Amino acid sequence: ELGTSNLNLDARNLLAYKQTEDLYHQLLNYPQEVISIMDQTIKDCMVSLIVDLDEIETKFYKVRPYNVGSCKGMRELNPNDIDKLINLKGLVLRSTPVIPDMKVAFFKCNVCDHTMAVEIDRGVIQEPARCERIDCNEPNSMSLIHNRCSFADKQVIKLQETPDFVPDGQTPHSISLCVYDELVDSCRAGDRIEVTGTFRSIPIRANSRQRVLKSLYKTYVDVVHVKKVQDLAKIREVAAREDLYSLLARSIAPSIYELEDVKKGILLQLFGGTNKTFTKGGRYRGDINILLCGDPSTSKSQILQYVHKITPRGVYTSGGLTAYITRDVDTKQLVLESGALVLSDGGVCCIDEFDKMSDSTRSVLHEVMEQQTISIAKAGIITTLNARSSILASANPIGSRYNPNLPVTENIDLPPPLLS
Amino acid sequence: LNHVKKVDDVTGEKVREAFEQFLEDFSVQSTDTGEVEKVYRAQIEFMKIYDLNTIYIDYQHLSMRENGALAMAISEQYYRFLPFLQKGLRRVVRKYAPELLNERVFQISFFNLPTVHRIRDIRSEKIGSLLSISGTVTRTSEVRPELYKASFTCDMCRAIVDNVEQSFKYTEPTFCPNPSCENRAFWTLNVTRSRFLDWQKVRIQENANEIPTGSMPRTLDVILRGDSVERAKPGDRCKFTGVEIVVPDVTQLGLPGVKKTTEGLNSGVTGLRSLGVRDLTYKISFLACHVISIGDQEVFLNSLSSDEINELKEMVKDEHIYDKLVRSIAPAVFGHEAVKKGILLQMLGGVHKSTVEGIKLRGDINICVVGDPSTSKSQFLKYVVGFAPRSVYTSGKASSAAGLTAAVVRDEEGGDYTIEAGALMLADNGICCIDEFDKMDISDQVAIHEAMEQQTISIAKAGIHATLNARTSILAAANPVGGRYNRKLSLRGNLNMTAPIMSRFDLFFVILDDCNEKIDTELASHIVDLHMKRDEAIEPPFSAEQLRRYIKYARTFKPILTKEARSYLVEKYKELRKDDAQGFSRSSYRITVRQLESMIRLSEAIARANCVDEITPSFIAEAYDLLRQSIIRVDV
DNA sequence: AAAAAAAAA
Ligand SMILES: Nc1ncnc2c1ncn2[C@@H]1O[C@H](COP(=O)(O)OP(=O)(O)O)[C@@H](O)[C@H]1O
Ligand SMILES: Nc1ncnc2c1ncn2[C@@H]1O[C@H](COP(=O)(O)OP(=O)(O)O)[C@@H](O)[C@H]1O
Ligand SMILES: [Zn+2]
Ligand SMILES: [Zn+2]
Repeated sequence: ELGTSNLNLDARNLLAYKQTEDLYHQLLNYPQEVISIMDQTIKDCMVSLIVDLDEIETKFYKVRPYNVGSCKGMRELNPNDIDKLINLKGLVLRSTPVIPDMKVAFFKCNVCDHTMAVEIDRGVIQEPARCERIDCNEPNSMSLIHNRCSFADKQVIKLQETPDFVPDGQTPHSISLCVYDELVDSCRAGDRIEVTGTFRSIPIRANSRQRVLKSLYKTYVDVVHVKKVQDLAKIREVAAREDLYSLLARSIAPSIYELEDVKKGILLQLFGGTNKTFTKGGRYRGDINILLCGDPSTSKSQILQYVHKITPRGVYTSGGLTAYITRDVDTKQLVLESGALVLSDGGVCCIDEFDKMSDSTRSVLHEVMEQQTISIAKAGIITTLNARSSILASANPIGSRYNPNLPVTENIDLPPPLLS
Repeated sequence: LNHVKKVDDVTGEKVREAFEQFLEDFSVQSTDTGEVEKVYRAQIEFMKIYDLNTIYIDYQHLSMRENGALAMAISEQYYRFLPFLQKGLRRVVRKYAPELLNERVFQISFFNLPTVHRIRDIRSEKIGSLLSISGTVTRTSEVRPELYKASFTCDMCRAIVDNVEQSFKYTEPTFCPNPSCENRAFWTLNVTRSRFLDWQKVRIQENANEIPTGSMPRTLDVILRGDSVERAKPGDRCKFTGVEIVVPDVTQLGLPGVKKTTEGLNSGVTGLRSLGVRDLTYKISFLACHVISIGDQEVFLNSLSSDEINELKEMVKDEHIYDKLVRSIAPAVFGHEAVKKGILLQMLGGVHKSTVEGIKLRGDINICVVGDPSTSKSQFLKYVVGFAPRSVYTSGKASSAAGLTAAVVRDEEGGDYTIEAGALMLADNGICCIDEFDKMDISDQVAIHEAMEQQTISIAKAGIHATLNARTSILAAANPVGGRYNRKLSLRGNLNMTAPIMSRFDLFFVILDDCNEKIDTELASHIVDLHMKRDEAIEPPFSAEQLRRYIKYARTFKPILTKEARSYLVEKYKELRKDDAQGFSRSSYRITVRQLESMIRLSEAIARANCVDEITPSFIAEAYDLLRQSIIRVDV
């Protein structure tokens, strides 16, 4: 009734049956053949159960087995476990662009403009030495066409072990990963995932000019499974409560004692104002910016962390924050990277230790609040970027205490206009 | 020998037939008066009368022709059916305009696609299919010629073999038609017989909008060809329309020349004749055919239209243009009439003249605005940035090393030795809007008064010397020392700027705030009304488009001076020099020849505003009044 | 990888 093509399959339920545990063990030994015959069986089972036959002949069927065995780490991988199913947990380090993979060749007899399709296997292609048309039958008239073939999307993922496997301050190890089709782009940088797949080994070409091969084989894992690590009616019931303001203000900071007014202000600025861009006058700022000052005995960083994690979008930084052209590390190319302030579009940008802000970056803030659009002109790139972000900062007075007699300006050491 | 007839791809012939059919007889109607347009026939007429080579086809106009039996058939297998479309286009053109062929590379660009894809959604199943993508261009390359159709000479018999189609490698022929010869030797390329085409490679990446979290942006390589070169400048967000292709590694392929990444595991393919024992890899690249971006008075009169004639004639023939004109500048702000008039005069500008021996005369107006905090001084800056073309907004303290004028940057042990352009350099032929003038530093503080008067910037550092053009019209704002303007003192006493900088400016405006109960209520009411009630319903006498039309019409006039104008001007200059020098010695020095030149420039600008080729001494009197009230203010 | 010269903070 859905039209999709996807099956989930747990091993423990597969293990609960006495005949199936034999199939369990045989799946452990021979993954590829078992998976292929299982997919063929499901392809037959669809038709066996529907007894529209038109949507079936277009789609394929695949399984996604999981929980076959306990998760193993890169620190214990014997060569005895080659071509067997294992489960891994780890953190994604880096991804790669989609790699086209040859599946069907397309040749053409240039003399007679005749084309034929040739299948391949194991990557190696058996080139035909003569055109099939015996009317011409020339041997050297066959030429490959690159852009009229069929391809598959291969992608390589780099994975690192979880830090819990290193008890004595050793360094983590990295294992390469491979994915196909629906598994492409399913993980990004910093993602914590668990995968299920078979093990593999491959020879190294060494010198590309000759046919010499190294005595050591590189190891990589091919996977078939990944996992990560009407409510509006309830809103209006709460929205009709008279004292919702006080409860909502006090809910943000459960451990903070008193300080009710600042909590109300922070909640209200989290709510945010309106934004309008009428043509004849120009846009008006809708962001709210708040500054906190006091001696370092107020737990004012706890409120910063509270607002950072509560808000949908927001970056928590300290005293670089904007876009700058960078030289890519692993690949020798030039990439434009956006800063922390740009990343907080529509959210709350949290700044800690605002006094030690240097001098070059402060003017940047003087540019980002009054116009909410930062421009850059470096390396031949001239452009303007939108920020539209809210600022919430904390500052400390100069000295062990803030003397009430002295006015605020001297103690914080900030420019009068920026405070204004 | 056998001469076997080639296979006829009838599908290509059928799609070509349908293509030429809806090319010849589209026959769409645009408006009521446009009964039959024949838009593509008119396009061919345009190529006749202007010698053009590219044609533009709308996808929507193609969409309703034969439904998906033709539109989808072309879009999906675009590479498959491209030569058939080329043949059909050549057939119809040589049916309707043989002399246009004088044999030439016709190009077709499809536009207005239903949807656009993100870079992260690019997948291999769409190879050879028409597509549209968007991103930020970050780098381009030089416009290099590209071999398209090569002609070859068989050296031992000097026979001619031509029309050899090329591929991703430089290909020589494989046979010689001469019966006595058998092409044992290779060929010599005939450069003067081959035909080349333009080629430029650009790089694009995902916008900051699409990219999630802190991951790195995805990059792609786009190749342009034909008339679409230099159309995507770095830093611009653009939309590309073209066909997905794939490029192999030519290094493994046979060539006359000599031959993250270390982990390998690439999809290598081996087993061919020419590869030997080498493996072939591939990479995704995009081919583009259409690029668009989403981010003399007689010449002006040539752009003729009913509104162009009527509106401009009405504006010229009116009697109270000036009275209305100043009322139409920055309708959002409240009050400050003279600041509006001054900004209008700055935006008109003055005539630029050069002497007979090569001495340049400054032809621009510089204006400074001084006032106590919060009296709506940055609003004028923002409005003039948003209205005046080629304008740049800049803060007084610049975070970059370029600062205001320029700077020299070199790579560590790198042979760059290149300059970077400051805001003044970018603002060429435009208006530079610096804010918070007070806290400039010494280098900029001494470079500005050379950039202003002489309109050039000169530098000589670390083996590179240059003289950059900085023809700009500056407008600046500042705040008095101590926060509030002290009426007791003068401009020099309150401001911290140096005396030479003050002489550079041509006009000054001082605006103050007060605690009067009658003014602040009106100010608050006007702010509230624009905020909620009439956020779009302001009442300016003239619209922005009319303002721009009149400004561009008035900019095409160069006023002159008459005898009475010269006599009145010299009398006024003598009076202004005399009366100020009567005050005190060694304490008042503010009038130089620059003031006379400023009078001339302001009179020329006022004459331009009224669209008069001559100058009346009333304009001189008005300019003198402005410059004198610039000194009335410093007294009060 | 390590020494030495130049512009900007
Ligand atoms: N009212 C309070 N309630 C709970 N904890 C507090 C309170 N005041 C101070 N603290 C404790 O004292 C510390 C104050 O540190 P803080 O001033 O936030 O450092 P910073 O210099 O980063 O602002 C907090 O870590 C908090 O645990
Ligand atoms: N129509 C108006 N009349 C008077 N003041 C205005 C008007 N519109 C905006 N303003 C105020 O003028 C200020 C413009 O900033 P600016 O004049 O540079 O003062 P500051 O130097 O303190 O930023 C804005 O903060 C705004 O509140
Ligand atoms: Zn053949
Ligand atoms: Zn020959």
